[PDB]
Amino acid sequence: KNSVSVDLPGSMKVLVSKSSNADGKYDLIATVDALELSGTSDKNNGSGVLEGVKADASKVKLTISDDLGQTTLEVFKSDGSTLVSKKVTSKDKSSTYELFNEKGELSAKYITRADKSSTYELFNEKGELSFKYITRADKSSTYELFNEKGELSAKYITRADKSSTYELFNEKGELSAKYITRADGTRLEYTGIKSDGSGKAKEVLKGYVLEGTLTAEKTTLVVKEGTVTLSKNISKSGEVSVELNDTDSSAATKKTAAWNSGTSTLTITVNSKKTKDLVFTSSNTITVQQYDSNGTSLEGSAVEITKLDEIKNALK
Amino acid sequence: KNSVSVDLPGSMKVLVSKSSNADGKYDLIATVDALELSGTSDKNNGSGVLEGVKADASKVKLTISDDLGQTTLEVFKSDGSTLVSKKVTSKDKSSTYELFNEKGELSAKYITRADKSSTYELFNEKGELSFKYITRADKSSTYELFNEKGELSAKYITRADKSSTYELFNEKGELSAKYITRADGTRLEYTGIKSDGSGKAKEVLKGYVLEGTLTAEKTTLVVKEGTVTLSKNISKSGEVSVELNDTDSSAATKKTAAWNSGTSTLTITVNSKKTKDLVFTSSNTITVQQYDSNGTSLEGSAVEITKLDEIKNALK
Repeated sequence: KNSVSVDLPGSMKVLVSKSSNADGKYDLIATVDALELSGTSDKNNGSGVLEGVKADASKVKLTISDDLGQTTLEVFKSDGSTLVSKKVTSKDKSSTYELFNEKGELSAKYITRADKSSTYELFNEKGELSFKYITRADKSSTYELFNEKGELSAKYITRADKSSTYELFNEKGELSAKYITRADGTRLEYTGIKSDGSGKAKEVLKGYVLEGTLTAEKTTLVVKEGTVTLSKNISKSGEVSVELNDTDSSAATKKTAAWNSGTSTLTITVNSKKTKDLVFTSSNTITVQQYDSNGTSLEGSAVEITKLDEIKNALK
Repeated sequence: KNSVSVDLPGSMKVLVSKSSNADGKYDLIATVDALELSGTSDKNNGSGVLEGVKADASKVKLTISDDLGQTTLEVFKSDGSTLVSKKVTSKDKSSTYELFNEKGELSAKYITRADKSSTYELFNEKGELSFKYITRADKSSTYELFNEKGELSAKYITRADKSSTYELFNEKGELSAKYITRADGTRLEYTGIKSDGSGKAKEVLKGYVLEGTLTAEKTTLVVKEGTVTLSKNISKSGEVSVELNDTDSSAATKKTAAWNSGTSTLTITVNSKKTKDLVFTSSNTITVQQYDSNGTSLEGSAVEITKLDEIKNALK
């Protein structure tokens, strides 16, 4: 009887007999699940086919490749044809796992790649994808809900940075709404999104919200006070730029502004003097600081804005 | 320009003038998104109705009850009657939030209670529930997926201790499969579940698996060695108990056993001597420890079983 043993992909062990049988082949034994499997092989390395029959007549089949590079574990009904499950594991620790219904067709499928990223897919009665979960190397997680046409109904994404994205889709599976919650709890909300990617935009900050529009390229959020319009643009990416336009025609009172991307600061000028800096911080806040009477140096300290009225006051 | 701030349920604030008007009424100002609402009231306490119209002609209405006990915030389309959103909040910290699609019909409903027990519901075009998310006070999360017709097809529960339950339901709404993953990664798997609650059971432990049956009253997992049958029962209510029968008729060799539910221990006897204790531990492991030749005291130390063959050896 007793000889040596061999580790296999998927945390299984096979015992391989010393000495050959009547065909010059080696006996193989492995206990997998609650079942002792047995087989014979050409080789003495632990590769080959082992089989067993469970108490309920299910047929089990473990196939170990010649180089020990992979294992396939199949469970069939009495038939020996219709699958119950199928697990293919690589020496990577990478693996596929398929679960079948009593028709012998795919109910669910789990994949994990070498880099630790994985998919779970749940199929329905119609052999159609109902839900899907995807994990990537960047430690993001995606949850996808499908309608009875296999189009997206909803999608939820969580990221490493602690932010999330929740997407809702219309009857045709086109994106209709998108809600982005930043790590800090501030939000960008897009609604009424059309087939060209245009829509309504809202940014939810601490103490106030900005509203505006979405287009293919950018998000433009707008604050208006009298003749002055302030626009905060947020890139197709995630980049902030800011501009100001004043329809005031009098050179004594007309506001203009310069944007400095490097410092995230809009500097307002009136009548050839700088009047204030608006800083758009990495904390998703806005600060305001006034210049001195020469429009030369900054005066006092920057003040954090806490409501929309204060932005408007700064634009007067 | 001479008001007081009044804090309102749903984390809002309202400004009230303490000076009357051409009706004996007071002025109300509040900001919701980037919209200034206004209204007037009999009362000077911050209660009443505030309204506003957005740039896109959306109608906004804030209703504050007389005792400041409840706020209702409604957003309507330009027609002033089809709902875009509706948020009802009580001072009890409880809230309901309803979101409607471009259509004007209920898309999503979010209910929060005082303890943070909250329910999120997502509806399809047919007015039917597609998905539900329920969090409780105990830190547990439930995810419910519904079919076309809007009845449960899959349910995923996560508890505080990192354990989970995953349930799959058939076309008829009946539970067909159920997978319990314990905090420590051991699993109970129930498959082919019939209309009477009976089915196939598998317990997946560290290093081995046990199989058996599910009936309405219990799960019975069995290991057989020679004439000996060991049965691990897991009751409807989750209580583990253990039994052994030996068909051997000789007093010299027949195993009998006693189960002590207080110590989670099966003591085996042969020929009037205790031979070993099998402990079924809180970590979902089995240990084995032999008695001395008197059957009086345990010898050595308890040994953790790691493979099915070791259970069978203990039964020899």
